[PDB]
Amino acid sequence: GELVRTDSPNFLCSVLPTHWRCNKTLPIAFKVVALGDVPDGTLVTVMAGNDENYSAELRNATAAMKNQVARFNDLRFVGRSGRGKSFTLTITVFTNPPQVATYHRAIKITVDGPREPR
DNA sequence: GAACTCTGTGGTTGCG
DNA sequence: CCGCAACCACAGAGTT
Repeated sequence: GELVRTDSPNFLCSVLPTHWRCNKTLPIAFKVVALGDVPDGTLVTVMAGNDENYSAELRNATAAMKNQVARFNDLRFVGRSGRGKSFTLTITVFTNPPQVATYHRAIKITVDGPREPR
């Protein structure tokens, strides 16, 4: 599906909603794509940091690279990012040595998530 | 049946 | 004083 470029010329990840509700399933399945070669089985995790929150509590943030793609099963953000602020996520691919791909200011996570005006 | 899970609406409220 | 954008609670309807 939709893909965005990361900090690294070797990895591309799915595009994430601009604003999403904590502990709620994502509208798409987050995936990480490897252009170079990554042997199957290789682990990939994702961390979501912020100026305020340092590494938001996540759910299901670890996947294994199957045929150049690490399909995350129902990844979820439990920690909030702070009024008006977003999460930058770090993609770490555990090959030797570990490679890293950062997806700057990707998604804001609030208790309500996007809501109809009042 | 109890105990979750999910998603929307209502009550509040600092900070512009 | 107004409102947005957040937080907190919890109701209703499904699930496990």
